[PDB]
Amino acid sequence: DDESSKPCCDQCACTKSNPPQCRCSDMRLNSCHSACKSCICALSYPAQCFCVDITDFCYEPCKPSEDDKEN
Repeated sequence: DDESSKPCCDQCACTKSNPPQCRCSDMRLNSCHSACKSCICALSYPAQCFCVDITDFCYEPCKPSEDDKEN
């Protein structure tokens, strides 16, 4: 029922490694969620944040619900 916490992604990227490394949702103009143990955040306005946590599959794009939304 809590599909709002489901981890997602936006800007995905992988580093040359073996296995390859992969961090995503690099920057955030607000804050993170419950999928970044090592998240950095600057309590300011406009707020600033980052997620250095890494995975091996790069989560899937965000913006649940239908498909696109803005464009």
